Amino acid sequence: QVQLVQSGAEVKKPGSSVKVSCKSSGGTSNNYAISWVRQAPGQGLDWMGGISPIFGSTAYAQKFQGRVTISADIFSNTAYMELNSLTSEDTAVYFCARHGNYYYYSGMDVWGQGTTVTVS
Amino acid sequence: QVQLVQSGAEVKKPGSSVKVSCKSSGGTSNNYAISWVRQAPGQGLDWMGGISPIFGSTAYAQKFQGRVTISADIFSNTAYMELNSLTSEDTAVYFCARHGNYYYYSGMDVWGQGTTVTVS
Amino acid sequence: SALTQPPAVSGTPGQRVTISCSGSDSNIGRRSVNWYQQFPGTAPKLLIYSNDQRPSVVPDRFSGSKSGTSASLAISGLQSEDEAEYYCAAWDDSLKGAVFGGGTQLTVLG
Amino acid sequence: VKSDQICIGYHANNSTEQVDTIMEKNVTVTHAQDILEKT
Amino acid sequence: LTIGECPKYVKSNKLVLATGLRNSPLGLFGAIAGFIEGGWQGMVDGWYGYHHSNEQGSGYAADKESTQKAIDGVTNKVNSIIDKMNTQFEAVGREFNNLERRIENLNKKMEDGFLDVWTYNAELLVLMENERTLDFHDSNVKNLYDKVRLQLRDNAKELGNGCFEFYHKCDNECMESVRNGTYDYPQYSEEARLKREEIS
Amino acid sequence: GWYGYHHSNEQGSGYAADKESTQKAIDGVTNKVNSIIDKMNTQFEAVGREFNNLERRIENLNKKMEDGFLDVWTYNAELLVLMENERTLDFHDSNVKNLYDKVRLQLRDNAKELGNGCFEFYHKCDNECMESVRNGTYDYPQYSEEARLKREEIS
Ligand SMILES: *[C@@H]1O[C@H](CO)[C@@H](O)[C@H](O)[C@H]1NC(C)=O
Ligand SMILES: *[C@@H]1O[C@H](CO)[C@@H](O)[C@H](O)[C@H]1NC(C)=O
Ligand SMILES: *[C@@H]1O[C@H](CO)[C@@H](O)[C@H](O)[C@H]1NC(C)=O
Ligand SMILES: *[C@@H]1O[C@H](CO)[C@@H](O)[C@H](O)[C@H]1NC(C)=O
Repeated sequence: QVQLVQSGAEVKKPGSSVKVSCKSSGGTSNNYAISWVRQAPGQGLDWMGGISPIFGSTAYAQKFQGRVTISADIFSNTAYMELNSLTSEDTAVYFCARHGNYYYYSGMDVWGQGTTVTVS
Repeated sequence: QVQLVQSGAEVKKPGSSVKVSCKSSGGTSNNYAISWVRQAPGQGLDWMGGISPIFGSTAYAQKFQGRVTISADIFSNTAYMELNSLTSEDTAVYFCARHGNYYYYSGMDVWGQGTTVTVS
Repeated sequence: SALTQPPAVSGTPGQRVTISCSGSDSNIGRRSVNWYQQFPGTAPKLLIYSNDQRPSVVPDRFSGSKSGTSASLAISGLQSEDEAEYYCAAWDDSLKGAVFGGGTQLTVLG
Repeated sequence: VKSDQICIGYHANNSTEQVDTIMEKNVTVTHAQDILEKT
Repeated sequence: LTIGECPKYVKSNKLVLATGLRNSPLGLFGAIAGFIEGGWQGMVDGWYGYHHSNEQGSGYAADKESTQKAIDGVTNKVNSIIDKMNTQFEAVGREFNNLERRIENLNKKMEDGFLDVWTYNAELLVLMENERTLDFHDSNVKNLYDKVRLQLRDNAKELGNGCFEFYHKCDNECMESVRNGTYDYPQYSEEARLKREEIS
Repeated sequence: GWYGYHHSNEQGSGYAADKESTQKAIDGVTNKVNSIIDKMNTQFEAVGREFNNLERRIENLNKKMEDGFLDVWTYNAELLVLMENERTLDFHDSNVKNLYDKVRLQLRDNAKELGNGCFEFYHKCDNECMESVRNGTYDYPQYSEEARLKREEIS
């Protein structure tokens, strides 16, 4: 089975940047799309983007375009998400989620445990 | 760019033989046909033959058949022309000329500087 | 946004409850809708994909349907363990990205 | 009137990544993977 | 000479594996840059796919099954290329004095020969698998064309450019029945032969 | 040429090479030969080292190292020759198949596929038409009406 293991929780100041990884353990995830979904406290899930590394697609949300950087490592089976220019609105719980195929239309059946980022 | 560099001028006696090389510099010429064209003093150009080395064709003129030997080296990118039984009629300026494709129908767009052979 | 859910639903155990997901032409009407179940403090789980298909680990009491620019998730025979937040998600062709619903908190009465 | 058409094609992009083969050198591909660290 | 968890040293200056297919901004199986003259830049959701065009509209769609099979094959090829060369020679430092220059030359030529052998192995594997990858993509496009061609049979006229114009009114459900390979021949064959007679 | 045509119309008959596919094949074979030479330019070069009678262990080590490197490079040369010979013959077979497929997709139903590499034209294809099918510029709707007709009158 494949389990997605993320990095620990991050405490950041405004104006800084946070980099969150998502290591695919128990098998590779280079042939599937790994999305990055955040969840604000008291709000719903929000899509930030994703990367399909062997397929070569790196997608971003239009409300996150130019501010988030999502990259993947296919030799360590790790997908990364770097978010710059942190404000108090960027406080959320950040999930990596593997799709059912190479692209983003399919359901996200494998999820990471989450990474809580608090900006203060 | 590809430049064809020939050997120096040759002074020969009647009854001997002359070997003229044509080194392809600045790139290979194994995928093109390299013709050998001579020019008698005061006369016009005359085709002797040619070799297409990777294609495997070695053509000769009917008025030069059995007397000229044309070979190619594909590891040194050099085309050779050996003419036997030299007489005074074989005094000419000898050009190597690379064709536009693998065979001899196309125009000779790259020429050597020429090799003057004088038989006396 | 771009997908509209009722913020809360309620029902007794054993009661069939339905959760609606209203979208538009570019997201639900032309792409498949995925359903996600999230307990508080945990990661979301895939519940319904391809509008009507189900994972093998998800019990058969969960079912989904799509008609036009709207989607519906049906939970027949409600249990105590079905108290969670429910999200509908589909790809949006106009935003060139994935959109989520507002979230539906299901409350098990009793 | 216009008849219904279906076509089979393949993905292209604005990529300039080049790979080498035995028979063709510096072939522009849609996606490529550097497996060598130069830095 | 290295220390620690390190990549494998090769003397090559460029080592790039092709994962994607050949770029056509404007093979052995003759589909990519063959009878299909160029790639589609509007088709971003897959490596291979379709461009339907009927009265309900025209647009692109990917063949997700063949694209996923190709991506699985390319991923497993890359993993195999990394896996086979995990046992590469690792050069370590040896020092010799001035009366031991022959053993020093022996060690130098041993390590240089092993580095040359593994550099040749890496370069040749990259070149051979780049040919295999490009021919694999060409075979995938050719197999998708063959799958659609054998689905439709004589209910569609192939135009020789990778496209099939239908002899029947093939709507969006018909197009998606072509795409999943669940096209039904006898539902459309009579109107197909009627249109063939009327355009004869 | 390596690959080509043999038209047999009413104006005569004769052979004609496909210079485009032949030139691409010759470019590929030339670049394959150059790549085979260039990839094996870093081969092991054995040098003479001598050892005394109390240094037979290092002498055996040296001769085993040099013999093993010569065996490795002999295997590499032989296997590259065998594999690229298969790839070359399959490349030529694919070139002939691709030329046949190119002509077949040009002509479509305007010619009868005889199954032996030849195409039986339904319409009268003169020397200009044969030159049109030779360089990929055959016009289907010019000849389609008389081809469909001739299909009706021959059937
Ligand atoms: C390989 O790349 C070099 C440097 O970019 C370029 O000069 C050369 O033309 C390329 N080779 C081929 C065969 O196109
Ligand atoms: C990519 O190339 C096409 C032509 O092949 C051009 O129209 C398009 O603008 C290019 N894309 C970008 C983002 O510039
Ligand atoms: C997929 O195939 C099914 C087979 O029942 C067909 O009904 C459907 O139209 C196809 N749908 C899509 C979205 O490709
Ligand atoms: C085919 O080749 C001839 C000779 O090169 C050329 O003049 C002609 O234009 C080509 N045929 C057509 C129909 O364009």
